[PDB]
Amino acid sequence: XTVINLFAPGKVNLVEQLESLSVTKIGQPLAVST
Amino acid sequence: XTVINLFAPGKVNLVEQLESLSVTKIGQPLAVST
Amino acid sequence: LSLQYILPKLWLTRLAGWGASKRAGWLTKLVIDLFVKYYKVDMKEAQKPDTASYRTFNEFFVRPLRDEVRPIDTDPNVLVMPADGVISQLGKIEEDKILQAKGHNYSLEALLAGNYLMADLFRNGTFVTTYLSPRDYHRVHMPCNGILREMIYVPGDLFSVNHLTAQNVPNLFARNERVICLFDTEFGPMAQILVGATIVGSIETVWAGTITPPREGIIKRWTWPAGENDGSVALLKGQEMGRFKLG
Amino acid sequence: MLNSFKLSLQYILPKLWLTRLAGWGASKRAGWLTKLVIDLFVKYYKVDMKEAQKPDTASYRTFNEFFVRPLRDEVRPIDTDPNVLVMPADGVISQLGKIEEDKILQAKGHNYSLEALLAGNYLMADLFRNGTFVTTYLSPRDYHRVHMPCNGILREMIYVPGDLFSVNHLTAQNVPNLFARNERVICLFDTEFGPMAQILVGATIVGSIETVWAGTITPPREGIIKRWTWPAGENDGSVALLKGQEMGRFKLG
Ligand SMILES: CCCCCCCCCCCCO[C@@H]1O[C@H](CO)[C@@H](O[C@H]2O[C@H](CO)[C@@H](O)[C@H](O)[C@H]2O)[C@H](O)[C@H]1O
Repeated sequence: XTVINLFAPGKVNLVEQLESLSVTKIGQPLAVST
Repeated sequence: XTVINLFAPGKVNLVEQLESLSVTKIGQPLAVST
Repeated sequence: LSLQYILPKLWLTRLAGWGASKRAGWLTKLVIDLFVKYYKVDMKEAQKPDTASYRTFNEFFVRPLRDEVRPIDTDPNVLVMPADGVISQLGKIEEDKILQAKGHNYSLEALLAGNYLMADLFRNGTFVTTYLSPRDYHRVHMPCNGILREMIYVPGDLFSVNHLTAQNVPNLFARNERVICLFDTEFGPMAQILVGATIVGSIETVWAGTITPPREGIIKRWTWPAGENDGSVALLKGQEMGRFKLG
Repeated sequence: MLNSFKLSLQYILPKLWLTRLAGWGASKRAGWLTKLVIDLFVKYYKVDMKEAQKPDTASYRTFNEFFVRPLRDEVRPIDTDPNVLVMPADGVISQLGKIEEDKILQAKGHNYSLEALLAGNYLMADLFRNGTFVTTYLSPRDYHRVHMPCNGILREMIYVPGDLFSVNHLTAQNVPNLFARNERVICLFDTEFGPMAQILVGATIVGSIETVWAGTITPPREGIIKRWTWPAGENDGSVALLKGQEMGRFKLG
């Protein structure tokens, strides 16, 4: 296994199509700066 | 079981006759202000 | 020593806690009588010396004493012993280092579960480790007047906490389940840390009741305000502040 | 309240003895038997060996060598927008979204404390109150190394002792504080997007955690919280990693 990321308030937006059971691949987009 | 006390530096002196395996009773002397 | 690592210490603790909480009349009384026999308990010191007087074994384990048998020293410059038993170790905290036994040190920061700001209060200070046995009174009393500021529940193991394990198990007091209490006093900031052991795994304070069980596996911190504020908690020298029981 | 054999096993099984036993076996150079276990694992979990640098299961001298097998660079291209934080691990999203004050979702309906995840470190909890979280779940079939979502200066690492519960829908729904009570390593970085935590949480059998700067953190299991600090990035002794670079991994033991 498990990896948990924490980001500061107001700093990133999660990619909007990601939800529970979305496939993850190293290097694919996870979030964007605000 | 076990009770551990911590005191800040220079605040108390342990009563001098206490050492490993000294009998303790609630209310007896343990330490004195400096 | 090998047993300490193999034995299901927590299963045994839970089992004993279940039995010691039962109002089981004659059977309760039998276990208490056998315990009193085996461990040479002085029932003369108890408020209720009659072993039938206790409805559960835990009621007996935490039996109150008669005031007169533990006179509280009267010099307001004297800090008093918090618990009946023996000194395990005591003296100076050598920077971050506390003596567990000859040849075994442990970290002040590790004892305080990584709380480096609370470790800073006590670097190069003084420590006292009291060992309470099955025969001893199992409540713990204030060494001086104190305002409660901070309590930290720390999860951990339930190693036995005797002179053999003190000599052989690294970080025994920093890895065993425990409650850290931090007070303001006249003699500066003061910690009173209640560390559990196999079977004797239950820890109470007078202000929060039973902290454990249940065992939820996380660090919990509570704070209280400075003296003379609403929700403030203040205790007197020699007053009860907590206890140990089975489970 | 819930009457489940499987949940009972989580509490009954000597999870640590099993983890040690498996770690012992996974470190052995056992030739044909090593290769057999790897082939059976690859078959049963549908591993894509095409993605590995060494796709041949005979190339691995121990099971752990295989479990931590590297991939071909080309197969995980790092997004190039410097405004894009990338996935740190192959697997699935477990949960993600807003940290509701101190509250993180472990499963639908089931919360846990940010302070509890961070072992009572209220000052590090304050950095992330009302912030954002992502929980990635890595399975036996996945690549088992973990990479940076962005450039970071390492400031803080905390080893936290704990249990080795399994991680699945039953444990996520039924074991309170699953990720806050399981053995784990907390890493805190300065980034362009402010402070960022990347926490590596172990599970039954997959109990070993490494970082690239400190090697194997666990085992051995010494029962205490350990904290390390590093200075700001302008200073001698600082540690710096790039977006997509390896920062740690998991293995058996
Ligand atoms: C959890 C995954 C499980 C993976 C499979 C585990 C199987 C465990 C089997 C236990 C026995 C294997 O233990 C292994 O024995 C072989 C003997 O052939 C040794 O093999 C080693 O030494 C011998 C000579 O002494 C050499 O010929 C050999 O080239 C070398 O690699 C290993 O040093 C030892 O690790």
